[PDB]
Amino acid sequence: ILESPYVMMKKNHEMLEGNERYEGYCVDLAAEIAKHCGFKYKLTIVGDGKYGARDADTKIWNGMVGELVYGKADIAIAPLTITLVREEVIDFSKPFMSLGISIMIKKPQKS
Amino acid sequence: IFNSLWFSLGAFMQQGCDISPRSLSGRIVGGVWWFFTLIIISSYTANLAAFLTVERMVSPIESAEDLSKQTEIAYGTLDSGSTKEFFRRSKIAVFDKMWTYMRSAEPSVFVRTTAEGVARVRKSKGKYAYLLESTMNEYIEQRKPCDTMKVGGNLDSKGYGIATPKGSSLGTPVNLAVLKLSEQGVLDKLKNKWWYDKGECGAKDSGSKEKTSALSLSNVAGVFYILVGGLGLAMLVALIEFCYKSRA
Amino acid sequence: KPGVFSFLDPLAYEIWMCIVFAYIGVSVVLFLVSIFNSLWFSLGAFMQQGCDISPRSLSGRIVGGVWWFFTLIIISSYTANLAAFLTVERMVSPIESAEDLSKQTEIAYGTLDSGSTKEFFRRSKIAVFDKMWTYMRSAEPSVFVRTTAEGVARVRKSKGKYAYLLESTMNEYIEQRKPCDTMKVGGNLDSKGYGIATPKGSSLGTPVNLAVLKLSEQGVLDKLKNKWWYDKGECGAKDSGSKEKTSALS
Amino acid sequence: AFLTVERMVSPIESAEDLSKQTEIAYGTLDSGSTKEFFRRSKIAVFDKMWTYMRSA
Ligand SMILES: O=c1[nH]c2cc(C(F)(F)F)c(N3CCOCC3)cc2n(CP(=O)(O)O)c1=O
Repeated sequence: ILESPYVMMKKNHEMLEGNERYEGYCVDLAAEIAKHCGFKYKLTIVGDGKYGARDADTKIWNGMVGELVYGKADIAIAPLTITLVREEVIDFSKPFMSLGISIMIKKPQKS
Repeated sequence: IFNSLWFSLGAFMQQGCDISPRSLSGRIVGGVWWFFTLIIISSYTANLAAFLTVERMVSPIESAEDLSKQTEIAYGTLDSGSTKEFFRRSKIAVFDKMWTYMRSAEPSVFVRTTAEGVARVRKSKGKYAYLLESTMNEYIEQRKPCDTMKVGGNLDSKGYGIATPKGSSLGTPVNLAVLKLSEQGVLDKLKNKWWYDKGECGAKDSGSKEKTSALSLSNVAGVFYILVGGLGLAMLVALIEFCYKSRA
Repeated sequence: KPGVFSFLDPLAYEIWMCIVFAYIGVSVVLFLVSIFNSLWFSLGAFMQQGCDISPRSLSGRIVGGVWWFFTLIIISSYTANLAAFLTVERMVSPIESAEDLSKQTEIAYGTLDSGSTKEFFRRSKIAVFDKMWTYMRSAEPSVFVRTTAEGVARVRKSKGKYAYLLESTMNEYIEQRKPCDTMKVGGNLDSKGYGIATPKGSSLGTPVNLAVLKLSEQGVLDKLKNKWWYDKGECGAKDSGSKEKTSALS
Repeated sequence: AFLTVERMVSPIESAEDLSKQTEIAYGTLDSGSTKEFFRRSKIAVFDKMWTYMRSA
């Protein structure tokens, strides 16, 4: 997915083409994976922009999830939450970033 | 028209009145005045004590439980998404109370977009807390105007992980790469990078807001100004009095 | 802590500077109405209400009147503030970010003498943690301790002189323990996760995995964490927190 | 400080007050329908209380 900071366009992205157009945390991480497993690769953006969900009716996965199940995508590298329902349809790696629900509030500046 | 006015000025300055040869007349007024100013200054001091005390009683929230204990500050999540479903499915009494609350509270705490929620927080001036994914919260906190901040520990566990189609040969070696990058800690280097090195505010900036202290100069300094000003009036009156020493 | 410095707590030192200077400023003015006897007589003003040796007001008594209102407001504010200390009696934490421990030198800090953690600092490339490592290696007597129990000992003996790193859940688990003197501060330095382990190629693997995620989403894990920790806790945090309202006077 | 700390204290008027405190111990008969009522209880307050007595 196209999400900051994990994924960002170059301000002059038109000047670049291919993977260079994108930039971010996940991008560099992808470079890391490129080092450890040695591979050429192309970054690709999901169309709907959805993380992916199986509608109960058609029972068709959409989003990146569908892109994996339907062979559209070779590998997914994104802030993709692990879930049991997604666990059985695709194979996650071990988590690389613990995280959770959190409290955002105004900063208490004195006057 | 001035001399005993000056004497009353010699009364407020100290307790209240004297010189009067046993009662006489208005010395009893001196007593009543003493009683008077006594009462008022007492009440004043008590009042200021009330301000500082009530001020100290207040505490910043550091757990959602604090939200459960209050109502002055509205709180909620995105109108849709896994987050609300967490509370809805939650069986913990705190989270259950919170979910029942948000379901009951009107106007509804839910917002269409995360950005809209950020606006509802920033504009409520602390009267509306919001809840969202921790990493997202940290990523926003470094954003301008740096007016908002995350507080407390994470309510629950989740973890992003690399995804591959099942049975792919890449899977295991990639996961190995994950573990390697974790053990090396380079991932954290990246974390300090994009969340801070790219950040709009410093990591140590959060510590710039001090802590408790004890009485700033400000409030009393407001009295320092009227003090020095009173001295200036005293000087002006002094010199004009010398001018009457010349004129008269 | 007492030691005179405790006495000045209600009002800030800068304000003391300003009140002294304002006072001598009051003193020097008095001579003009009439300066060694001006400072003396001003001392005769502060000593009692304020001023006297002027014809009624003239342009002198007014100074002492404003002075009187002034000192009155000061003592009033003083009393209010001190009472405010005597009310809530909140207890500030010495530190926040782990970085602060690096920034200061007043309080020693260290870890278990052997284990993965020590390596984690020894192998850390982050400048903060590096500074922490060179620190912990440099200082003697060694911050390192042979056992976690030894860390408990040095901490309980520390009386705030020393701090000790360790596994988070273990730390909180100690926090539940008596005398509940212990408390954790700051977030985790680094992500980690205990997990179920199975022999390689075991058939049980995948079902175990699905079972783990299923139990996790049901909150059963968090529920049990609420159980074996806080519910079993020797010292309830808000329980012990609700109970602290004494008095008397040193 | 004396008068203030004095007024802050309040008499108990709900078991919830006990649930929120610990300084004053509380309990029931060692056996009987009441204890069963607490162990069978599903209300969060009573559940907290029974949980408290369970280990105290
Ligand atoms: O795998 C998932 N990973 C997700 C990662 C993120 C982000 F934090 F942005 F990385 C978010 N957002 C939260 C902040 O607002 C923008 C979207 C949603 C995700 N969802 C959908 P959910 O059901 O709403 O959690 C997933 O399913």
